[PDB]
Amino acid sequence: PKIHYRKDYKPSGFIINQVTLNINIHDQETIVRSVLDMDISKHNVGEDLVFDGVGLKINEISINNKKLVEGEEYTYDNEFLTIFSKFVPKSKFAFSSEVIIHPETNYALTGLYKSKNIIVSQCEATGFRRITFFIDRPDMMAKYDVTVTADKEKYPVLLSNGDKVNEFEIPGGRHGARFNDPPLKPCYLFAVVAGDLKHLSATYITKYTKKKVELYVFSEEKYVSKLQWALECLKKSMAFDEDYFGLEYDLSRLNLVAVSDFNVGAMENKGLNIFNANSLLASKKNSIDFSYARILTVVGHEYFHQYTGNRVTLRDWFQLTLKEGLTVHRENLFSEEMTKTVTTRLSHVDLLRSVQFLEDSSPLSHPIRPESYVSMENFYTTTVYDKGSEVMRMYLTILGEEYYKKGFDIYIKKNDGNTATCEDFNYAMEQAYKMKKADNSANLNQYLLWFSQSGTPHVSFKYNYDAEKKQYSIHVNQYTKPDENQKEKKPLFIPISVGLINPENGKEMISQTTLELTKESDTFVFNNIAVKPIPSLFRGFSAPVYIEDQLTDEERILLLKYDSDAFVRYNSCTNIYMKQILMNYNEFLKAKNEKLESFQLTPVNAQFIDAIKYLLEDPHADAGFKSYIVSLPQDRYIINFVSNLDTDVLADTKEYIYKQIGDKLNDVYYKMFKSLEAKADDLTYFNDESHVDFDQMNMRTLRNTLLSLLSKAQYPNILNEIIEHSKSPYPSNWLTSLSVSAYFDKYFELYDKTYKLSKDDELLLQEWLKTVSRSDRKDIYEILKKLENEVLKDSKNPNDIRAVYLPFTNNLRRFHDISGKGYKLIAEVITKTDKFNPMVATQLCEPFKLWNKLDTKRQELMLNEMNTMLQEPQISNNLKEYLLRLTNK
Ligand SMILES: O=C(N[C@@H](C(=O)NO)c1ccc(-c2cc(F)c(F)c(F)c2)cc1)C1CCOCC1
Ligand SMILES: [Mg+2]
Ligand SMILES: [Mg+2]
Ligand SMILES: [Mg+2]
Ligand SMILES: [Mg+2]
Ligand SMILES: [Zn+2]
Repeated sequence: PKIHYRKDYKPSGFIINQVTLNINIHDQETIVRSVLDMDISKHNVGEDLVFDGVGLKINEISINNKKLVEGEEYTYDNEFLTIFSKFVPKSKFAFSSEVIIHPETNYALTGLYKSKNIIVSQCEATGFRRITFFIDRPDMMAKYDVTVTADKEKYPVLLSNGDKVNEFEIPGGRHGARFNDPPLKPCYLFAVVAGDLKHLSATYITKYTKKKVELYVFSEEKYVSKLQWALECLKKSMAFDEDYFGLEYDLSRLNLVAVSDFNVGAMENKGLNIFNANSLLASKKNSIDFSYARILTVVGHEYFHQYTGNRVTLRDWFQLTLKEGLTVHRENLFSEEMTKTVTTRLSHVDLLRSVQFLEDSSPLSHPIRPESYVSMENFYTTTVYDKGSEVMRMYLTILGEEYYKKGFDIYIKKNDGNTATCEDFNYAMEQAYKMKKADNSANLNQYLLWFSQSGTPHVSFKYNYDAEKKQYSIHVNQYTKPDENQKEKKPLFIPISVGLINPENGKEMISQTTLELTKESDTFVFNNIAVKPIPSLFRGFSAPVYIEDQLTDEERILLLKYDSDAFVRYNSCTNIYMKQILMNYNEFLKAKNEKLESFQLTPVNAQFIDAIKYLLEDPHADAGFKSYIVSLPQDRYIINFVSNLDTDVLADTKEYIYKQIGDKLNDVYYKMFKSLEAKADDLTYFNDESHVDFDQMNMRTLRNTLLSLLSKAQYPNILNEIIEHSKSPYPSNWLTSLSVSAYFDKYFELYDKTYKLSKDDELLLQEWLKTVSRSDRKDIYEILKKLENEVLKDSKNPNDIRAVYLPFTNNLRRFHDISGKGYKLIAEVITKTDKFNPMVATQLCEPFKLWNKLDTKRQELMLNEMNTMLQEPQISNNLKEYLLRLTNK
């Protein structure tokens, strides 16, 4: 079980300068011939030449056109090809090989595989070695010359990286295309695609050099009408990188390709980006609203990689967050600017503080730059991506836009065309910091702890105001809990964006201010503060931390109503909810533990409910924001605050609080649901696939949120509204009608209707599956069994499997049934999936991540299933490594 250590990085004893490939796709096998033009590096010490090569069938191998013979000159063990040093040349040489691989049966979707009728590759992180022999690490940079041949009727469209330089006919109904890609690249950016693809195309003219760039977006013929939004998003992405960062695309063509079978969202192969269909294809008739923001962010994300990851690449895989954290940060800047809605930033924070905070307090906790790995396929985590992005975003907060842009350009100009490490980025930012501080002794050495230290900091506050002195103080403390990675945690460089709100008129009392907390604690003093303020802390969520604001609910309400910052208003609301949840949770727990015949519950703060009404009734307030304030905090956010969480008692707690608020506000909810209809469901642009209105989508989100609240409440005659909603042309609406109808006798009527609307579009059917999976149904186990037998069957499509099972696992009452039947069901699915796709099997483990946070009976039930999975003789390396770490074994 080999463990790779970050401290152990050493350059290769070899160099690969040129790769020349011939990939010949046939009915039952694919033959791959490769010539590697190689050299001996300055670091060479006469070692054996060892290539990565996994699952390859050797037809022959040769060095300088002399055939090597197995046993005497090389060994191959299905993982490593070892050529004994005595047979390795001591200057430039050519290594060649011919191997056979089998994309048709490659269900793990790594290396070269078949997705429906499309042949496609996925080489990040170490999948290139599943295609041919190589020294498969990102610092082995080479030029590529790639020829693909295939049956012309089955596979008329052939793509790889670089320029297509020849197209030719082959006897027996075949044809070939040659692609030459002269700029150096790492092998994880190699891609090839063959299929009967249809496309939309456009020409983009770059801002400064005025280069013509051809843009192509591809899919199977059936879905070619779902490609338009993606092409628009690509145009938008190019413009943003030009306008914000001054960066233009350097190649003459960019291809985007949708495939049905994909382990993740998309992949940034140079000039040839490959997408999960659910993150590239949409139409207003056949997609829910979420698809539109999804496609925007994922097209943007892969485009921004062309600089951050492709032109500046990675020295080694421990630097992953350097390209992923930075590209998520660039993706988020882009998405905020395109959507112009405050909920975009809020949604990022909501994700981080639920899913990533849970990971960071689990046995899986790691820093954004880990010290070791076993499985690279297990390294692509919300910590590396989303905490990485918040760490990349803090540089912008600290430096401000002008010096951030200066520092970023330093990074690009200094590292363009090369590999890089996290230190290279910190160094570029540090140079800008020196300039900003007018102080060449200033440094960001402490900032590096954000890369190495695991766990979420807790930042807490105390205040003091002297009315005679007009002097205000904010005392701040930071603390990170020790974990298995560091016994002693050090203080971080924490930027705290703050305002001070005058509680009498709601106005700002100071200019924009970012406190730089660099010690365990500090006191920040403000003079000439005319009245005692309410502090507005961590505006924009300015650091990835647990915020303990120590404000009263009266103070939080004032901020919720009158503060200028969307995040602090949302966080203030969040904190009011959490105080209530923790209080009611323990009142319910106590009643349970003590077997009480009667007891009391503390009601929801009535002034809080008044503030929600006030905001809801304000026509100038944002519909997206409104949808957040009527929703309780995510279960996975709440669990970070409760030990031995009894999920039944939490379910009862949430139910009580929702009922309290609905008992006061349901008539308001209904009135709004009706008044929002005209603008929310406006059909003016329903047949214009390039017109996307994020505000209007937020109005639909608000309506569908309100409808859910009124349905759960059995508001008088709401079923009438539900039935009319099922007739809406928008899938977000008519799928909503299915899940809110769970509380009525018409659920299976709506089940059949919406199935019939969904079944003939692959992606829509998957959205229907999710809607069913997440339905609040007492018979949800019987329903899941029906989906398995009637719709899912033995599909190996990850989208299908994830759609059926993951939403169900968020069902607090049912997934966590005290019998353990839900844990048993998901473990059976994990073990089944692990036989053919270990990466997705590990994704399906996600519900188990919080296992040691639950009540002791459920900890035991979850642990039993994980140990049962660990005992399967045929368990994959991925799944074994993951469960071993998760169960602290
Ligand atoms: O699709 C996503 N991430 C991919 C990415 O960063 N694209 O630029 C991504 C790509 C490949 C992998 C990956 C890693 C492996 F080790 C592996 F075997 C594999 F098949 C894919 C994981 C995530 C996320 C979801 C969509 O928005 C971007 C984040
Ligand atoms: Mg094989
Ligand atoms: Mg422009
Ligand atoms: Mg994203
Ligand atoms: Mg299918
Ligand atoms: Zn990425």
